[PDB]
Amino acid sequence: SNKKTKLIHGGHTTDDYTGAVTTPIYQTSTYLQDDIGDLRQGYEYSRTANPTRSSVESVIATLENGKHGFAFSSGVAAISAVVMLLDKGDHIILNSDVYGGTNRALTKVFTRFGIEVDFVDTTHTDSIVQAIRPTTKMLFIETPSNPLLRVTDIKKSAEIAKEHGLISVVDNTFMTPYYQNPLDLGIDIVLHSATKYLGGHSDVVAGLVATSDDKLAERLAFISNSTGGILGPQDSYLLVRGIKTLGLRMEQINRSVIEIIKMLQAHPAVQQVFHPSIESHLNHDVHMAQADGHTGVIAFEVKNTESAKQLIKATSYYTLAESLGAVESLISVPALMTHASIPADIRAKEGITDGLVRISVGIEDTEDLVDDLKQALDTL
Amino acid sequence: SNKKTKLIHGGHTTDDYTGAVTTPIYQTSTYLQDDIGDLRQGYEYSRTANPTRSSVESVIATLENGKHGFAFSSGVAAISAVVMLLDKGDHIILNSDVYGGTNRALTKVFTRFGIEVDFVDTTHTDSIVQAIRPTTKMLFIETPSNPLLRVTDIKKSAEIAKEHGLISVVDNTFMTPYYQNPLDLGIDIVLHSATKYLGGHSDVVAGLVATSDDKLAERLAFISNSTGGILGPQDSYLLVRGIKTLGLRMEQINRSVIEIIKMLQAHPAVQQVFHPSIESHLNHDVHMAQADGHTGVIAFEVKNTESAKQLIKATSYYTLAESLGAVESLISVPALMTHASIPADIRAKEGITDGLVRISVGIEDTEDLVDDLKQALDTL
Amino acid sequence: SNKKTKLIHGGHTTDDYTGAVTTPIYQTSTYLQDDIGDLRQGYEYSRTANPTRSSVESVIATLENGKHGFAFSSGVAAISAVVMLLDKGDHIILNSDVYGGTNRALTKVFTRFGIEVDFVDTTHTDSIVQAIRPTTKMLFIETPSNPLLRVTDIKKSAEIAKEHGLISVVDNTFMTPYYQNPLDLGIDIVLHSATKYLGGHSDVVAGLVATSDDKLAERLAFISNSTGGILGPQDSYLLVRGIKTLGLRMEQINRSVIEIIKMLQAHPAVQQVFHPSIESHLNHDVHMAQADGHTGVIAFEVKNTESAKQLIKATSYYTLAESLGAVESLISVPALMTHASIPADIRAKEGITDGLVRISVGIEDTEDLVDDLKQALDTL
Amino acid sequence: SNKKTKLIHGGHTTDDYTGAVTTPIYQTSTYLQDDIGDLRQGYEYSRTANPTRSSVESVIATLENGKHGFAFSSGVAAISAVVMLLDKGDHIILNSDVYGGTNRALTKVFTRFGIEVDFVDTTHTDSIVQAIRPTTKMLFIETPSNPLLRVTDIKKSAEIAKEHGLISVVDNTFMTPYYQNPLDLGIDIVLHSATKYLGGHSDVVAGLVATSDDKLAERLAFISNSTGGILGPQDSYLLVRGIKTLGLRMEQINRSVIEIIKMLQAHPAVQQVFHPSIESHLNHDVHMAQADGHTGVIAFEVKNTESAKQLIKATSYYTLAESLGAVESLISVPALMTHASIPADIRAKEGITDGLVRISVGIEDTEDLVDDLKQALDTL
Ligand SMILES: *Cc1c(COP(=O)(O)O)cnc(C)c1O
Ligand SMILES: *Cc1c(COP(=O)(O)O)cnc(C)c1O
Ligand SMILES: *Cc1c(COP(=O)(O)O)cnc(C)c1O
Ligand SMILES: *Cc1c(COP(=O)(O)O)cnc(C)c1O
Ligand code: NA
Ligand code: NA
Ligand code: NA
Ligand code: NA
Ligand code: NA
Ligand code: NA
Ligand code: NA
Ligand code: NA
Repeated sequence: SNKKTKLIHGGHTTDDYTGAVTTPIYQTSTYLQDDIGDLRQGYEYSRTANPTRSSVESVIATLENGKHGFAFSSGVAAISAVVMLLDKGDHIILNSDVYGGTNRALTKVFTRFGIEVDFVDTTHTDSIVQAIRPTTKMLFIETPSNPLLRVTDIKKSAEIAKEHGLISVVDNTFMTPYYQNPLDLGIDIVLHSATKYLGGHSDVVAGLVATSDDKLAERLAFISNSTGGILGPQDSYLLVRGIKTLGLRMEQINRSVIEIIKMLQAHPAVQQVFHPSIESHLNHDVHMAQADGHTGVIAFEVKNTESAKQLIKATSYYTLAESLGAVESLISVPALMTHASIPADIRAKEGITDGLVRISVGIEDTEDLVDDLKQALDTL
Repeated sequence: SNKKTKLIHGGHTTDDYTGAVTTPIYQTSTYLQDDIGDLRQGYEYSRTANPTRSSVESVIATLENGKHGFAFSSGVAAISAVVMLLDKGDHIILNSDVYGGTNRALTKVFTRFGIEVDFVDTTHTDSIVQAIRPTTKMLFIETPSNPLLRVTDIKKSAEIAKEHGLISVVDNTFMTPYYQNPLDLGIDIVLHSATKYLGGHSDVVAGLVATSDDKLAERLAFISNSTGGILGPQDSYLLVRGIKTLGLRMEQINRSVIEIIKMLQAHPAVQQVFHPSIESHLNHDVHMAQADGHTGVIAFEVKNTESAKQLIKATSYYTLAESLGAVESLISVPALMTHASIPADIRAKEGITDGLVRISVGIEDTEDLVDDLKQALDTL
Repeated sequence: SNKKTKLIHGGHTTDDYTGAVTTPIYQTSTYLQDDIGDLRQGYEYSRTANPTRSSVESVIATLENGKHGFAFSSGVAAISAVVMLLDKGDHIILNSDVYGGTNRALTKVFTRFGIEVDFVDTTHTDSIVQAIRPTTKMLFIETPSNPLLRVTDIKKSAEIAKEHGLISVVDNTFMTPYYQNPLDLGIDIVLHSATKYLGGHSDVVAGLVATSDDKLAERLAFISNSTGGILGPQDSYLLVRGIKTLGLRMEQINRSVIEIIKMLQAHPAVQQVFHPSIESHLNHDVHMAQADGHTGVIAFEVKNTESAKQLIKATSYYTLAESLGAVESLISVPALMTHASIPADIRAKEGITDGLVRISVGIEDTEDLVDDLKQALDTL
Repeated sequence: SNKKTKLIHGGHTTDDYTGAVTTPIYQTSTYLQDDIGDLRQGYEYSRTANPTRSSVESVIATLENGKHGFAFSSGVAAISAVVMLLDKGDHIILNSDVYGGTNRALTKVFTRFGIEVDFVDTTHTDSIVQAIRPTTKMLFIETPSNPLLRVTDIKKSAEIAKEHGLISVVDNTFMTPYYQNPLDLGIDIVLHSATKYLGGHSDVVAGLVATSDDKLAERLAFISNSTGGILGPQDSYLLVRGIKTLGLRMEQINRSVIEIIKMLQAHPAVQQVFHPSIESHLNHDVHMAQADGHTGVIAFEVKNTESAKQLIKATSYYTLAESLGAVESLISVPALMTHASIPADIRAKEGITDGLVRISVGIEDTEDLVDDLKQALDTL
């Protein structure tokens, strides 16, 4: 029924054989056949299918209201599998500020195989319509994006993609299926880096893909089985386990996010704040219309690099590390950690200033997170 | 010094911090940084590098006398990573009977990205010289091959590849680094499905790649980090653990292989036997010159399909399952399980007759394996 | 600072060596010594100490405001270790309705070793004072108890134990350290079956013990190392991981508990309800004074056995299984599952009627749990 | 049939449900019941029984030709469980040089519970007959013992135990079931620290117990379920996995042991050598009669402490660590590491001289181990 119940009871995460209330870990590569071609439960070779991986695939298919799930060894392996639905000469549209690893994959790997890439500002969906070529086959959208949390209208992107015969894809990592369900809005394929919120505990690298389209699912299964970027059984088990508390974790994160944003907007040492919950944020009404909560990623401007580093050193509960979606609150400086190969002038033009801080809110006590960050800002 | 010692002490498989005599399992995605960019031990994000995966990478680099190791989520993910060293328009030569999954990957995935594929009979290396085009960039060799155990001259293939400016690659799965070291013979890249002998226990799906070439290693690392088919830490740990007994397991397997072949050649219900240890086998002297033991895969002909199935049902210690390299002895019928989409007439022409049986010898007692298979053959 | 923050940042759960933000899994039995007796980080043999187990021990010591933690292979192994602080001839006082496994251990195992056991109704603490003999050495209290949730005054029990020279022990399983901290009230030893709420996910069997007493800690460490009921590293890791969400899970559980109790008290098919939050419950004010939340275990009476079974069959979200503290809501019938060896007449006298149902509230949506149970009760 | 085959195919180590060729890891605490008391496959609570633990229990029962297996969280937890078959006032006979942890348990823990302990030199079995009291209930034998490898006649001990109504117990750790089967010789209970050879890889702490006696098995199961020192599922899985190569590992170890002993006996810097394979060793013919191979533990005398430490520093392939039975060869000095609390004069009297070295032979190449140790001895 309701979402928190669906997280516990949706998907197949018990053992039919023994009744075990958690998914067994099938640390196995192959399976006894009673006769040639006769499989007991449909398993014959773990790269093709493994029952622990099937459990996590059924969870992601259920949570996104799809019919088919796929579990990959990382988020970028999920993205690579989806991009391999195309051939040389095909063209894909992505939002201009897509995740750095996606950018790297498309422009440094798949362009050598004749995939053509166009980055457009999808916050205005008519941009997509202008960029469509006769060879365009895929539309790939992240919303909200990193690190400035730009919002793209999912339902209009789905309509444009249907009209022009495109496979539509949404990277739903930042929102999770708890708050945003692209397949319900007409999107063909939804994917996640489960390394972040879904696993939730900073201890699994994994990607997840869901679809409702039988034929796209067939093509994805073929690509998974031939290029072999499969998630292993132990990581599948830890993913299933982490997803159980997704609802609780996202709601705690959202409570802290609201309070932290009030604090950041009131503080003298903070300039602009980027987050889709701010009413002045571009496409705020679009976000509210397609999601019913918020990501825990917030970006905000302090004066300069030295202020950003002082902020990191003065906080007690914000940890300096890469990734996001942990139970710990994480802090980072994009201009130094993810955008440092961009020339400084272009960085400044795109909004990645030297004092742009990104925090990923965790599940610590709201008042501790607000107070800690405020007292650190006070030292500037 | 000697090989069995190198299996135990080669590579880095202890913990420098606590002294733990086995590699810790770093079930983690990210790492504390003391200052922005300052990494304690060089780790920052597990997709890029994880200390358990690094341990298994150092083992495979040591065992193959290379300098760089890479661990992938499966054998075909290793092969896909290596093939992505090429661009559209590039051409690769493979042996004609390469593994079915490699065939599938090249001709159903990478040809859609403009990679051109030519299959040649590499048992005569001048075949390679005839097939070389101006666009050829890679030579990819399995030796011995599946299921007829055709042998290709590794050192001459390396020389041809150097002469014509080609990246040379050997799939060394069947022999393992215990018996055959392609990098010592001039090959650029060696790879393995560690799902088979290296893991040794039918419980990990994994691929491993080693090279001595700094720049190829750089390109492989970039591809691994951008397409993300990484082996997880638990599977890396189980791989490191399984490799410890590789020498013992391969020597037991080889003792049984010799005795089983004597039995098969003497038996009236058995026609041809395929294995590189038979002196009448094509390129037997080449195999003896580049390897110092034998794979545990044997193929042999019985009369027909019904005889093959009766053989499977009458054996007590040969298990019907896919894969090879287990501690259990495995049995299968290629014409029904791996080549069943080939038309029957072409199957017969290539040697995949309806009574072709493939066994993968395990580590059971030699006399039990010989006696069990002989008494099963006696029922024909 | 606050409890939800302490759950994330208390204890040592990162790797000092690599910076990994989660505790490495030291799947290892022994450790390199640089010289005889010179240990790198103090480890020499995993039964004596293992770094993953040390991580979970430091978490439980921190959460209970103790100084020493101990991790055992199960809750009853923790209890057995604590009972082995006594000698033959020593006498221990327990509350009369202590957990069945504790009862079994004391009266069927440790009485054969000369430990003398007296069960008393500790809801009136002067009962304890009457039962104290010259040979009494230990006072062992569960509060609240199973399945009728009887409450015992912890601080008065601690005072009585100090006055008469007794080791005081509280089984704090039902409340968890999130809501009740016996060591803060003068108790010598606190213990838990971490199989329940602390692990939280129905996937680890484990016990945890904390103390602030150096000499009791020394004796516990000696007993642990000599009788060897240690928790393994993988289970320690999963425990540390599950504890991160303890605060979120307990607060969700408490919201549902309050609403479910309102429903149960209003329903015509339900007679008595047992839970310390009910103001008419014995020692309700004592519970409120020593805890600041509630267990998720509730017991209530329906008419008879057939009604209880119909209740189980009509619910969609209450699962029939043993244990408690899962993310799933669990349901059971004590008279049939935990007290079925007691004669029926004594069962009825102690309150374990044939229609006594026990539910363990999970983290599903509150409205789904209330509605599901109410509609099941309506079918009676 | 033969032993190496039995290691692969004995016991239940596949999944009946999916056909998985390895035992699934049931990381679970509890199990769905279809109706109250109706268990799908007999499981209801993992402390009582877990399917991965059952798999390893069936392996040890098969390998020792028993009917019931039990898996404990460590070797000393297995020993404690067996000792808890007795009551206060009962008396147990052990060999005088029993393992230090067993000694510690009996004389520092179980004597406080009224168990009476007598240590006797069981190398002459009439010693046992002299020590039998009217209260004696158990005879507990290690053969061969640590560190001087004293041999006790198992079959005569079984006969004495039957004659006088005693439970007979053999700690079979050093020999493993591959070479010595006490239950075949009339012993009631056999136990192992699986931390050593059975796991084989220095990565599991575990104990294993087998018996053929239904009523002793019932009592052991009750003790296991009430005191709760159970092995966890991941450690059970790693045990099952390690046991597969036990035969191969023990045979390699035995080849190296024979050659190393020839070298040690010829070397001028080495005085006495202790190992049951030496024909002048006490009860050599008894060992040959009850076992058909040898332990990998060897002890030998050098001049003094400084020589022992120089030996440790000069070896390349002998690792200084505690435990034994690894794939790595291990070295230690008992007088400094296991007997350092004994006064020096009593140490010298019992044979634990300051230059007594103990090595545990691993599976490195025989010639490397012989040459390395000989060249280290040459530096004295
Ligand atoms: C509640 C629930 C649903 C509801 O799905 P929606 O389409 O979001 O309404 C589905 N499956 C399960 C198992 C549920 O518990
Ligand atoms: C024995 C040994 C070697 C030997 O390497 P080769 O090139 O095969 O001679 C290398 N490394 C280690 C750790 C060894 O033990
Ligand atoms: C908040 C916090 C505490 C506070 O402990 P109390 O005694 O409950 O106030 C202790 N340790 C850590 C790491 C904390 O974050
Ligand atoms: C070979 C074998 C046996 C033989 O047992 P013994 O009593 O030692 O002869 C038993 N079980 C299995 C499964 C075997 O393979
Ligand atoms: Na992929
Ligand atoms: Na659709
Ligand atoms: Na790959
Ligand atoms: Na080279
Ligand atoms: Na214990
Ligand atoms: Na105190
Ligand atoms: Na025990
Ligand atoms: Na017997």
